[PDB]
Amino acid sequence: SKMSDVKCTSVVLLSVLQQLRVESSSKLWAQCVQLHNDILLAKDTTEAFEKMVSLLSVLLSMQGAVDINKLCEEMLDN
Amino acid sequence: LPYPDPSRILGAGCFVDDIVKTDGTLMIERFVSLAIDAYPLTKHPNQEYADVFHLYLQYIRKLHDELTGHMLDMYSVMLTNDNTSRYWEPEFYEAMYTPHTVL
Amino acid sequence: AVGACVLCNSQTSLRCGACIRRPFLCCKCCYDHVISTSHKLVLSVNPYVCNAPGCDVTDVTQLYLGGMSYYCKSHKPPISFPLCANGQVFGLYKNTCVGSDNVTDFNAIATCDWTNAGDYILANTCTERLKLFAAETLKATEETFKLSYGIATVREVLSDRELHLSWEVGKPPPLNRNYVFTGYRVTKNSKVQIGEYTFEKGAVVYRGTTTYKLNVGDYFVLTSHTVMPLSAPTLVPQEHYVRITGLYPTLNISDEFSSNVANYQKVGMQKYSTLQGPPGTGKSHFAIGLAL
Amino acid sequence: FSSLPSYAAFATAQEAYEQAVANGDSEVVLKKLKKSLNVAKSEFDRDAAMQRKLEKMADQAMTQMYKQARSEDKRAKVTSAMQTMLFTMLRKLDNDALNNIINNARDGCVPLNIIPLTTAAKLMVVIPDYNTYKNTCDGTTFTYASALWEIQQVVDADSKIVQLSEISMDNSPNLAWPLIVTALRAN
Amino acid sequence: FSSLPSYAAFATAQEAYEQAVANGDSEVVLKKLKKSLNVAKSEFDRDAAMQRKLEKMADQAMTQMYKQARSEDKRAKVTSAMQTMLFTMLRKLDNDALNNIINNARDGCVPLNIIPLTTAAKLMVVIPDYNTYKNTCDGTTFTYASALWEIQQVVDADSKIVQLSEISMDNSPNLAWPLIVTALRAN
RNA sequence: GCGGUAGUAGCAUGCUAGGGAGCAG
RNA sequence: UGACUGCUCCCUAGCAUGCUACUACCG
Ligand SMILES: [Zn+2]
Ligand SMILES: [Zn+2]
Ligand SMILES: [Zn+2]
Repeated sequence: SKMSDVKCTSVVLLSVLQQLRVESSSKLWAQCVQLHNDILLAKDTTEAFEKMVSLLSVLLSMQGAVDINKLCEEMLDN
Repeated sequence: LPYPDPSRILGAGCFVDDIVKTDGTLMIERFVSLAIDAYPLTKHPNQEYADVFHLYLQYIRKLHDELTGHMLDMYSVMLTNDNTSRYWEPEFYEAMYTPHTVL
Repeated sequence: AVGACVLCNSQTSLRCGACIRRPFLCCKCCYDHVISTSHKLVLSVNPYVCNAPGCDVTDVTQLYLGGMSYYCKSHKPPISFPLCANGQVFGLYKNTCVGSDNVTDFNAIATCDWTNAGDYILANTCTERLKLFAAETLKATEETFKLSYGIATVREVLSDRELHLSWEVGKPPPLNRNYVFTGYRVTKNSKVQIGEYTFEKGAVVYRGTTTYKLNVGDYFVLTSHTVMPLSAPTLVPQEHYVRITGLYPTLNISDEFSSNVANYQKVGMQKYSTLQGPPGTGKSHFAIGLAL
Repeated sequence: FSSLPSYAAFATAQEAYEQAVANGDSEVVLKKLKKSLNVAKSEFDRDAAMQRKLEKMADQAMTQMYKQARSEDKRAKVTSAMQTMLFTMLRKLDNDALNNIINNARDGCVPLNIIPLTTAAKLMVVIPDYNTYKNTCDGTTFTYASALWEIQQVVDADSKIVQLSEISMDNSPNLAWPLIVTALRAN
Repeated sequence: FSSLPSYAAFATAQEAYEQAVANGDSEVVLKKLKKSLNVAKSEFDRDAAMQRKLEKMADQAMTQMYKQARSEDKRAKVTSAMQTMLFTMLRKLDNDALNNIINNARDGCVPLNIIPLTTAAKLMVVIPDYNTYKNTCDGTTFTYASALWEIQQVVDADSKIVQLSEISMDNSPNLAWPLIVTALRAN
């Protein structure tokens, strides 16, 4: 339902973050792997929507890499 | 009859290793070898377990209508559905749990 | 690898193998380009070659497709059909094919040295995309022939302003240094930064554009990238715009020019324009005008 | 079927042996004609089975080809696709914290670290313009990721410690607006 | 089939029978018209069913012999790669400090675990945290395995050069911690 | 009238090899 | 970077057997 839609968006969020060569900083890849392994083992949709803000904020703090504007005006959340 | 854990057969079609099953038409043999393992769930008293087998038989047909319908709208090819219907019928899989071995 | 035969506007997946750019040809260009012009090679999602230990018969001539691969005549596992048959070449899109009435495009341009007058004049009577491909083949022929030239090197460091250079022996060597030579250096086995050098005079006098540090054995040779495909025409049809609506004109107007408001209104009600301007014909100060 | 070169033998002989019983003849003539029908019938039920196998064989090689060509465009476009997948999936969740840090980081308010979940939880974002500051924070209170933080220090481009009283659609045009606001979580 | 030694009989028997059809043929010559291309045709088919078997046999040694060649060429490329190794890992034995323990040995046999421990020039220490660092590798020199080693480099997990002043008690939270110290032997 | 012999085409079984994929400890 | 075993489904190539029609000689 809602706990299975968060558990599949955190598999696509650590693949976008693994294709951007975030594996080359082993002080931040060690936190992203702990916020993704912890969401998958969660048993409440109120304590897995707050590790999805920490994990998503890693992608929005990486500047140029992902064009957020283009990707949001691409028939998606406006 | 032996039957698996439903979360193991369901979770084996959702999570894979790219080009594998991130496009089901390029490998429909993965889902015929996963519906053989899910067959004896049809006899379970729980009706939420017996649905895992009918969900796999309905997806193999979806992946076959697409394949034989994706090679007709981009390449004027017409595939014949003869000897393909056996994989969404519950008699190809029932024969794997009955004596008098074959093949 | 599903490109487009823009010799027909047909969407195909083949390409001429022993050809200049290896472009996309349909089942009706790659049918007649091979028989007359000796391009006995086609490239697909998998090359049309024999598939049996040692074979050296690679000619999509009478090759037969069987057993999930392309076999040959000489040794015959024939039990199949030839690749070229019934005015077509085998491949995807074997049904949705259009054809071309100008057969001798490759037959005329894929064999010549891309310098004859006839090729150019028939090019200037083609369409926009075929001529775009012709210009990409001119860049591609220049770059292909760019790796058939000589190489410079220095094996002995001498005092400044007096060096020696040998290029090559017994091969057909003039070059108006237009684009200058920046190769990269070598010391023992790896690459070493050298910079860019200019050879104009020339024991042999050497000038210096900038200070550098010569090493023993430094080579010089140019590597040029390949022009990528583009997706836009060159010219555009003539279509006058509705009005000058959608612009922000300014209250102030120049007065040293007596042909400024007229041309401003003209560009306001005109879409595309070309002229024949010599140096100093508006390129100097009119850009600032339209800017302000 | 038709159009096969060996088809004008199963037509003449088929028509002949046929009509032959109305007019009729000796048994010899009948046997002779049947021993021409079968002699030029095998030639048809052999050239229309080899074709029957080539016509289906052809439609298989030209299907592995369709697979080796879609599976090389499915792999060369991975990057462009998983970013579209993720944002198609992020809209459907319709969360409130997730739909705030996304809208905020589209106008400019991106963070500079990970969003911490603790109670001290220092944060650093970059407000680019006055309107984004006015909407987000008023006073010493800051709203972000559906949570409330308390501003502890404001810093302009180099090290210019802005006091909260001198950022007001006024003194504001006179600074380097990409600020670096530091805050701590609340409770 | 143009060189099979049974084409002459078949060709002649065809000509005799087939070509002589228009000419009036009695019921006695018809046997020659019939039982002359027959038998000859049977033999020809026999001469063609053996040729087809000889061809295939032949084209099963001109494929199994490319594979015996391929493998020997390969056997000579690995036989020359292990050789180029066992002669490059040998020019690296400081044969003054190694012939000094094979000599003090009773018979010349020594444990292998004491060869890098007593006859090596470089030491690599991998350190998890800061507490372990000050009890193992403090300062520019340290003693280990009854010797004295002097630090030469301190890279980290990312493989970026660290200096021996970034390693504090409180700067430690700011380093990729599996730290790799490379030291050289003294005296 | 029938049987045997040698080729040819067509349909299933078993076995031997190669290739891709699924599960289990 | 990708271990050792066992089972099993699908596709292609080759070998032998099993009921038929076609050939042709032979009875
Ligand atoms: Zn060509
Ligand atoms: Zn074409
Ligand atoms: Zn071959």
